[PDB]
Amino acid sequence: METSALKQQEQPAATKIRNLPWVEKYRPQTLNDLISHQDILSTIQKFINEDRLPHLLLYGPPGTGKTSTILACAKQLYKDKEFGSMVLELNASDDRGIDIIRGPILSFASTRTIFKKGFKLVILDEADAMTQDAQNALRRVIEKFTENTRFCLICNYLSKIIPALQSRCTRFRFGPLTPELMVPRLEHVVEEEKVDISEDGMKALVTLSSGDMRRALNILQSTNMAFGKVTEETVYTCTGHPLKSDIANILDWMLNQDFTTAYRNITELKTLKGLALHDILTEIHLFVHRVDFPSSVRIHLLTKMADIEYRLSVGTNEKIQLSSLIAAFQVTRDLIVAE
Amino acid sequence: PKCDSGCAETLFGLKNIFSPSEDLFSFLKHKITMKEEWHKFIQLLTEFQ
Amino acid sequence: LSEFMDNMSFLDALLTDVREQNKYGRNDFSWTNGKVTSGLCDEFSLESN
Amino acid sequence: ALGEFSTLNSKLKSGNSAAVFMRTRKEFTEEVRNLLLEEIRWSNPEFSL
Amino acid sequence: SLWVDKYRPCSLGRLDYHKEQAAQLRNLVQCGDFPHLLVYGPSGAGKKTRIMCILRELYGVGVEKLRIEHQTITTPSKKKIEISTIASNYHLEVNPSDAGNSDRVVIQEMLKTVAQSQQLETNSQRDFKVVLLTEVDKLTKDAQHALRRTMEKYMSTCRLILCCNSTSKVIPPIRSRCLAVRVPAPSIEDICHVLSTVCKKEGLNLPSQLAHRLAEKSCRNLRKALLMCEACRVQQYPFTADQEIPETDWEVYLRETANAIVSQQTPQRLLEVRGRLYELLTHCIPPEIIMKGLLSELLHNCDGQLKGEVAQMAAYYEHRLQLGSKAIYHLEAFVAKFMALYKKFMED
Amino acid sequence: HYELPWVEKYRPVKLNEIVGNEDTVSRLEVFAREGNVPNIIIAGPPGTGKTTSILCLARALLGPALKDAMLELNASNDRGIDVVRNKIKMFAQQKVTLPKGRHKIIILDEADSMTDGAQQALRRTMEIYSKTTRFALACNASDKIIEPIQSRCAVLRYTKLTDAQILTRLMNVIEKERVPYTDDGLEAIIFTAQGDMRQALNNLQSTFSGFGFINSENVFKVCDEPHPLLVKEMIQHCVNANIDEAYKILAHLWHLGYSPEDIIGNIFRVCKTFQMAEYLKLEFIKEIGYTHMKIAEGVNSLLQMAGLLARLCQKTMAP
Amino acid sequence: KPVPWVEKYRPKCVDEVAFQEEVVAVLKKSLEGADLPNLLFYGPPGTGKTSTILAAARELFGPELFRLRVLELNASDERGIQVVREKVKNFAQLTVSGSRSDGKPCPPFKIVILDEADSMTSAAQAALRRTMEKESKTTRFCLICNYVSRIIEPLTSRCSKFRFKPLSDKIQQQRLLDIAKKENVKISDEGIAYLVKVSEGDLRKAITFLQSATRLTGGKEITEKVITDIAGVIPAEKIDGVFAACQSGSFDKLEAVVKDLIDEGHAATQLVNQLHDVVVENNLSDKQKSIITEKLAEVDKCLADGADEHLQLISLCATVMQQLSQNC
Amino acid sequence: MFEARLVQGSILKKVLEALKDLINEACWDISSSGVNLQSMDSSHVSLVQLTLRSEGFDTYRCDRNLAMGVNLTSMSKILKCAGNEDIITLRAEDNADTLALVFEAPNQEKVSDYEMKLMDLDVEQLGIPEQEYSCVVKMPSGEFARICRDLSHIGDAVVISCAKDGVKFSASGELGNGNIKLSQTSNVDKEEEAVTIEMNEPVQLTFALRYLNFFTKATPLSSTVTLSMSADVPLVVEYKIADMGHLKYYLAPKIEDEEGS
Ligand SMILES: Nc1ncnc2c1ncn2[C@@H]1O[C@H](COP(=O)(O)OP(=O)(O)OP(O)(O)=S)[C@@H](O)[C@H]1O
Ligand SMILES: Nc1ncnc2c1ncn2[C@@H]1O[C@H](COP(=O)(O)OP(=O)(O)OP(O)(O)=S)[C@@H](O)[C@H]1O
Ligand SMILES: Nc1ncnc2c1ncn2[C@@H]1O[C@H](COP(=O)(O)OP(=O)(O)O)[C@@H](O)[C@H]1O
Ligand SMILES: Nc1ncnc2c1ncn2[C@@H]1O[C@H](COP(=O)(O)OP(=O)(O)O)[C@@H](O)[C@H]1O
Ligand SMILES: [Mg+2]
Ligand SMILES: [Mg+2]
Repeated sequence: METSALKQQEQPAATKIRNLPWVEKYRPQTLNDLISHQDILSTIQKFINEDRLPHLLLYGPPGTGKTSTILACAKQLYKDKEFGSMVLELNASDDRGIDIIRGPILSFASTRTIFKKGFKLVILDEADAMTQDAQNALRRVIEKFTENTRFCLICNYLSKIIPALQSRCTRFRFGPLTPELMVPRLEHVVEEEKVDISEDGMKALVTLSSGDMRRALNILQSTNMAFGKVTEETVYTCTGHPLKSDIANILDWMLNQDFTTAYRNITELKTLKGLALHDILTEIHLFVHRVDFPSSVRIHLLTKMADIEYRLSVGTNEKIQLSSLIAAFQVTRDLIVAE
Repeated sequence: PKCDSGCAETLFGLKNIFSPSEDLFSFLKHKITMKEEWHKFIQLLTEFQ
Repeated sequence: LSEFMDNMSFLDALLTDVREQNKYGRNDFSWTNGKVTSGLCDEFSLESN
Repeated sequence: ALGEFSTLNSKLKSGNSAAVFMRTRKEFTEEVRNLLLEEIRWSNPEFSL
Repeated sequence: SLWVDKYRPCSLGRLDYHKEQAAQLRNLVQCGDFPHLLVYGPSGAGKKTRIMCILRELYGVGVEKLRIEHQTITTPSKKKIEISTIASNYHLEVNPSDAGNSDRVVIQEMLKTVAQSQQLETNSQRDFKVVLLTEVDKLTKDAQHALRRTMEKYMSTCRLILCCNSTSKVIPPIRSRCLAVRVPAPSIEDICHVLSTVCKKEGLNLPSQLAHRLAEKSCRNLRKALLMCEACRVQQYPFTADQEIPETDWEVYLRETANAIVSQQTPQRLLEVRGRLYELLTHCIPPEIIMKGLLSELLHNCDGQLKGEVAQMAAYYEHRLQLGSKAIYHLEAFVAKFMALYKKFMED
Repeated sequence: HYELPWVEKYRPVKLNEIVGNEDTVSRLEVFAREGNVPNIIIAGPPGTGKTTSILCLARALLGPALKDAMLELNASNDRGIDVVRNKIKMFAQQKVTLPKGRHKIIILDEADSMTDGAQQALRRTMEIYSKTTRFALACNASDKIIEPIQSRCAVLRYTKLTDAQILTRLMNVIEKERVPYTDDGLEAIIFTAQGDMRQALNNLQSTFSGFGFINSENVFKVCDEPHPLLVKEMIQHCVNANIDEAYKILAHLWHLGYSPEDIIGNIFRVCKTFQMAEYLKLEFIKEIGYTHMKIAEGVNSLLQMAGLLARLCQKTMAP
Repeated sequence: KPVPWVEKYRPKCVDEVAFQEEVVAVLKKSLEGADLPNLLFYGPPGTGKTSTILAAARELFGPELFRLRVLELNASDERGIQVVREKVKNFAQLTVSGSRSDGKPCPPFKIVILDEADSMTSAAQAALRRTMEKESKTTRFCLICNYVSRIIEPLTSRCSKFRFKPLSDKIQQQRLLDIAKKENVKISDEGIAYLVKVSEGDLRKAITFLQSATRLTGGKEITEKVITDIAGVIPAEKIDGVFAACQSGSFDKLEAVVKDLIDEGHAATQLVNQLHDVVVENNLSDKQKSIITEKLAEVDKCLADGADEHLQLISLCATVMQQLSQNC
Repeated sequence: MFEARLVQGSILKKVLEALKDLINEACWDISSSGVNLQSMDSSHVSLVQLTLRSEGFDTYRCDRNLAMGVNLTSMSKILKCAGNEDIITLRAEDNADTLALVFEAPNQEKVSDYEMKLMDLDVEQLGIPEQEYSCVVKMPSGEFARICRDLSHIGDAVVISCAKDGVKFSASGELGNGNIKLSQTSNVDKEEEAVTIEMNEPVQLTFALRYLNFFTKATPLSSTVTLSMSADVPLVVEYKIADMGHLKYYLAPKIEDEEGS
């Protein structure tokens, strides 16, 4: 029940004199305004304008723009005098069991409209959190009400959705947004907001964001407020992400020094900078395919850090796992350096 | 009259996998090379697992 | 055959099973319990498997 | 290509499947039934048939 | 009413060996606000007798009365389970491990009802009810997390002695809030002393040679020593220094199995040894016990370079055995790989 | 005028039109022909034809009385204790005049959402009224049904469908729809439907509505799987033990945005039917299962796929 | 009735916490404005992060309002993120009136102290981020993690992050002297030094072991033996005997030594820790060092998987045995 | 700045118990014309509408148009402790977030006052035109309550049909079918109402039992009720409260499907 109170209060909510949520500044409005995934949006426009909209499954990593897209589609299909009469919005906030599917959903999909005649629509945000029996009733309520009401399923993990439910709808994946298309957006935000930023700043902003403009705006917002300047160092310090120079020195210590010296240096740096061994493993793996090695070095090293990433999951001692991480390089690469 | 052995593999749904001429252990004993035969052996193990 | 037992030991440990074993008791051949009677309530599981 | 990731063969079997039974079980006479009773008795000597 | 329970010490001062930490436990119960205790040591070293002695020291002798009560609990997955628990008016006894992956469930509600019992039953003796969780090494990770949530919710309501053999599977947060009590195995002379004590308490007199031989054969397991001594008593009314101390029958069946291991290396021998291990597992012997016994048997004939190799393949295969569910496959994998190595070794 | 989905526009109405699990098909055919069917539990993969077979069996056995002597429960209905208390017992006691050998029929669509106590109630009702009433049920996992419900029934098994059968039904439906196509689209549309042709007709309709022509590129634009040729190239590089290119295009799939789980599943189903040595195939399968357990336990990163690929590649060089 | 010393002896106020200077400055400035931000405390455990946040909440609010306006939870829940999210929603939704008689009214936002902030997945952390943005104004949080690196980026962009470096051994030696003199227990300074060196810079574990030791002894002298076996710390001559058996050339004395370790009750984990600590700072070859340390790592995995202590120790000693005896 | 004086609190209690289960919350909008409520179901299948004229209240005062939203459960908890004969005051400020219910003394010795927080929500003015209905009847409320609760325990849904013969109720339940036929010559003796039609064409639709039972929870408001019904424009239940206002109800029918061959 409710929780639409907080969203409706939140939409025109800002201090507007001191708060500056620039993530909330730049919102696309319609499919012609969402400048990404243009094939998907044009396909939606084609299916809408032919009265041939199939059941939809919009899935992808969060923040890629599924909810605003389907909100634009809903406002396009139906005017503001009949939007609540034809579109039902739900999510996992109102989880009481499977009674949602046989309650509001089954009652809503079983009736005609109220004022004007036309096909209806239900959007189910975060439908991955629906239980297996809830989804298993949801497939039936789709099957026996397919001609009256179309269904939109907003999801984040494709695999968990039961096969028949993905079978009765077509699917659209909101993939990561390509960096070549995301650099002009951040350049526009920077020039509009008079921000000093270098090329490593753009590179770190797009690399950390992993094709999400919301998360990029969050990072640049935080760095601009915390420092007033944005670069690789300022972003990574504000993020608390591994600095590339630091992990480069970590790699240098395993590839040049001996066991004990590199061991205590990396231990002191982890204490000094607050790093957990998972992220060192990720960033050194990012360095492995870039630094030139023979193939045998690459397979042996990759297998060993894979097994270390396994062993770190169960929750063993991180100290001995760091030691084995140094040992992986000490076995092969430093022996060849001696050679 | 002719005997009617073979309700055991029919119970496990193995007749939905193999040919009616094929027997279970007869298919097990020989060498598996054909891609279709190997998918039927995969489906057999998939049913028992 | 020793290589085969190495493989099937790998399929016991380092392959998951379809149904999670020892879900309600321990492994088989145990005198502690194993009298896991089925459920008696109409409330759904609400599990996240 | 055809059958690149599966068993899509150009040739297709016809007449091997769809073998309808239409089986009419003739009612057993006294002699063959008693022979089958004695077969059961020789299979299970401890059963009061 | 065997020798281990009839002649069990009842108070802290009646303990015969390891007097010092018994006195420290007396100081702990004298302080009156002891936090949760974890107690550990090898089997037969005297953990449970120390636990019940500090229980009897803690409350009155109403600890000494014991009954059995049965608990039926619905799972979060809605499949009820029935377990048997030992109970008293002052303490509770739970071994959760019988629930398997549902150990976590057995963590909360009984203790919660024990909390409710602490909210219900008032005697003005002490402000908590203690419960002994047995074999906490077999608790799963989520079960231990649920235990941590239970203890950081009901620290002022109930207490818990944690009987285990190894704190390895105990996660470090559980080790962080519970006081460690290491209970080492008794020495040979201590076993002989308490053994002569229980024989004089039985009215029997034996030579010290039998006591020392029995102490060495028990391998610092005092419970096994007392049971075996009772077996020697059943064998002979008088005690003679060369009385044949009996051998454990599954141990010697395992020994003949190992004889079949080292004798012939044939696939028929593998299958018949597999049937022998089937007989052992139908006799409900734990798989790690079977493994430890068989490796300790077979290592006596192994040469120096073979012993180490057998060591890492045994540890690796038993790592998979605890990773695995059905121990049969891992045990047969070990035995067949040892067939391969051993046959490769006498041929060169 | 309404766009009827082809999954229900081309659902069979006669039992012979259903392919797959042909022995049980013939048994259901003879039970439709004669009658006095026992209680049936159909179990199999989803989208196999279980509900179709049950409904066609009911239609063939009843005929005009299908609106009265038949009653249906799915997970959309209540299916609690009180309805299996009142409604199903009231029908099982309800008098219906039928031809000889013909019984009232109750269908429990996808009985895996029955609660345990609901089945415990259902047992006596289904076993005492067996003179006039028969029960049919469908499920995907038989273990979700309690043991006495099986023990009071005959249970039948359905399997994932043979690709030749799927190919025949798809050429049938594109003949009845006049669909322009290539063979490329046929192997794509079937690879996207591993034995479950409900996916085949669904993605067929999606391809025809979205592009209007059937070829591999259109199928993989609408279904959005990682490309079969890319992962075939991955395992081919594994055969050559060439780590560089295989990792490069794996990183390409990663920044393309595919999840860990469908990548490892596609890797499985591509190195399954790949043309290469059987022993190395066995090693590859066990390795990809091992890495899949890593994703399944929670840890799902590029480092995991890199170590996957590395052990795959070192399998070739190490004898 | 009585309380453990760790909360009994934690500082009441910020400025009373020692060894941290910029942290005290920024927390004091945020307390002066009566608008504490959302905090993210990272550093080794026992460094005083919980003590600092409790002191800050005690300074901002009233002591009777302190426990009312804080809710202490942990985040590695075995029942999922939905349960703790529902508790957070229940605590934020439930509002109780609060005032101070000291002359300053309390801020309207409450405090939820959620520890182990480095232990969740990215999905659960994103759910917590949505919960964060749900209650941005009416509750400000303090996430305590061992490592800031595991924090996903939307949280780290809106939280004031504070490093807590471990304290130099002299200052917590002085603090433990203060505890000992205020808790009337006879301890030698060598005992306090040994307690520090087995505490490994963890002041919270140090004072926990100190209170536990003084209640074990009941007022007697806290010897080195009781603090040797209250932390589970293995005696060092046992480690030396293990290395001597590995150097010796006999597997019989190897398994005899392992049997001596296991029937003593000494856990395999602590043995692996001290074996590793010896090996990392030795004159051994880096090839041998690497082979032994990867063996140690996989043995740690094996024992965490439920394997026997004895088997893993035999295999570990066999590998160290072969590595030492290869050069000999 | 808003003052309303409910003449009798029995009407307010009656409308609240009439809509107690229907809706999540009550969002009223006030104008100099009067007070209005057009709130549409959480399951999104029905709408309650209530228009009360300014002259119906003892004193109605407005400064501007205001739409405020109130949670229903606490509103019910407050109003269930009020006398039915009482005169009530509803006070709303111009920009405050609290509405005041000033109940006069039911016991003539204790004036009661209660407060309610305001809950912000997106509410749209569902401005449906009032088209000409092909079927209009007037028929007493208590009879319509007794027949819905009659057919509810029979059927999970009711087939309404309106023809020249009269108004007709069917319900095919599992126990069996239930039919009720009324006539225009059929005049009742319980409240002395002659059932009438102003219909044009026969129409048959199907509606759920639950909502109609909770529409009959609005029985004591008016003696007779007006049913308006069309082939496309859905079911209208209209109570005409004496000098207070009118209470319209929009319920959409269930879809109907033809059985396959
Ligand atoms: N392609 C895009 N271009 C511009 N803004 C975008 C784009 N995608 C997302 N956004 C922003 O994201 C906001 C909401 O997007 P959402 O639909 O909520 O993202 P999502 O993919 O649905 O995943 P969630 O909602 O975070 S779980 C919009 O208001 C935009 O500011
Ligand atoms: N073997 C088949 N032959 C012909 N059409 C089929 C077959 N299997 C599925 N279909 C079609 O796909 C639809 C799905 O069939 P169902 O029987 O509902 O699937 P199922 O095997 O019962 O598994 P479910 O429905 O996921 S529990 C049918 O309505 C047909 O249109
Ligand atoms: N001081 C003692 N006097 C007599 N018997 C003892 C003493 N200490 C231990 N024992 C015996 O040793 C056995 C050890 O069993 P238990 O108490 O369960 O400890 P553990 O848990 O280590 O096996 C007990 O049966 C007990 O009878
Ligand atoms: N800098 C310090 N000044 C004063 N006391 C400290 C300091 N650091 C640690 N302590 C003591 O150590 C204990 C650490 O507890 P806690 O705050 O939980 O540490 P953490 O939050 O780092 O785990 C506190 O109770 C406090 O008494
Ligand atoms: Mg979204
Ligand atoms: Mg089906």
